[PDB]
Amino acid sequence: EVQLVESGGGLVQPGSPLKLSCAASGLTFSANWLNWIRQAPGKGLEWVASISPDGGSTSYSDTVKGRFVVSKDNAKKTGYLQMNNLRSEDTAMYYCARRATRVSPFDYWGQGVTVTVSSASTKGPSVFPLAPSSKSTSGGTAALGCLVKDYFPEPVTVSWNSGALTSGVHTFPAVLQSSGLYSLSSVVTVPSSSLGTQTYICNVNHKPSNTKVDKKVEPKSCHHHHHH
Amino acid sequence: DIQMTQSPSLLSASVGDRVTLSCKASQNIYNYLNWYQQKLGEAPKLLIYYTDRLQTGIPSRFSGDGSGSDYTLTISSLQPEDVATYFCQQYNSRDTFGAGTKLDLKRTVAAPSVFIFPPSDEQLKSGTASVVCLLNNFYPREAKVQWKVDNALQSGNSQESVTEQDSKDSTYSLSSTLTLSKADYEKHKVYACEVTHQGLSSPVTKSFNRGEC
Ligand SMILES: [Cl-]
Repeated sequence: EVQLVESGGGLVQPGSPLKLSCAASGLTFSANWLNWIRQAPGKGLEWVASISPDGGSTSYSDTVKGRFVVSKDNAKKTGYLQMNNLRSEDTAMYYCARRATRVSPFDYWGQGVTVTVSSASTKGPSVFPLAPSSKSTSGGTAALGCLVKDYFPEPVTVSWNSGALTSGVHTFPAVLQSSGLYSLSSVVTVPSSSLGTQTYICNVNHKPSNTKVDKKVEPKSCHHHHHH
Repeated sequence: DIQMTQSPSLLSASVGDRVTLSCKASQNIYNYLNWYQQKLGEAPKLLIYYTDRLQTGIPSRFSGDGSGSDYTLTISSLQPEDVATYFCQQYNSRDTFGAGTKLDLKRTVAAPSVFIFPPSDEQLKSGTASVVCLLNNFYPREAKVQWKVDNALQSGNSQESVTEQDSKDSTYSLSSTLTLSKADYEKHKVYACEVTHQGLSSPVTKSFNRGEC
């Protein structure tokens, strides 16, 4: 079955270049049109560029023409998007997508990677445990999580137990702190009976600062009839 | 260019209803229109292509229709997992997409489960105290969280955010964090978050004493 996987992205100074890649399996870009489409708040989805199956033909939107270059490596079954002289207007999540012909739909899409064009410095997240306790227990369910504080720019990616835990996970939209930095929380509800035997680890990825954090979240003893 | 206009921007319904989304092009596109569905954190997913052709693997309850400049997508019996944003895309001229229509559902009232988290030792060591209040799986979306320190109502030191609507139960969750410098934190004893919601007969309070864990 078909899969498109993109790589690259992060924070870049205006004027600087960045290159994205799109690796295909289950299909070859020798028989398909590779397209690039970008998404940003207030700008919905916006077609950026394409390269023909025979690779003889490239097309670009007015806004990126002359700065962006699409290419392929049929040996690698991989496509690329070289971005040059980036402007903040270029900030977006960039998707690769395939269509069999120019009148076919985009039936397969990459997962999206983010390109942020800014003069501001990147800042990696601090990751703090939100520990389960009597105070985060309700009936037979306990809540736990991670607080991801003081990062820039967006986004941060969070998984639990390397992706093996998805049920009952809630990763919230980031908030903007008065410092210009961002913060978000990710939480899970699990059986309270599971806290003594199960390990819970939040995997936090922030591409712009090249950081990957795994934080083990462990139970705390918060039950007191009398506070000393 | 040919510009696509989608209506309405926000569409509200309930499980089992018939929903019709609108897409109008600035000029004739001769049936060259595709429909995609996108959920938060995911790539767009093809639903309908060439006006009315159902993509393989997509539920029969999705259907497309239209001609000239005016198109529609119809979902015949809304399901909880249909909550998402829907985009149309023309490919007559150079590709353009509509700005999208977001679909949300009304369901029965569901009361939040409320949880509180004391600051981390790690964070306190850095000079800051964040207290987090979680409201899990409730409906409707409107929910008021109030921070009280030694039973005095706080303002200006908290931020909250709410999840997208859940794909299976159509509820929402809400996270609120109160943040104080460690010096301000060590000035008070009891930290409480107090929750009001349609599903709660009277306010629910979860609290802890600083330093207790
Ligand atoms: Cl004290």
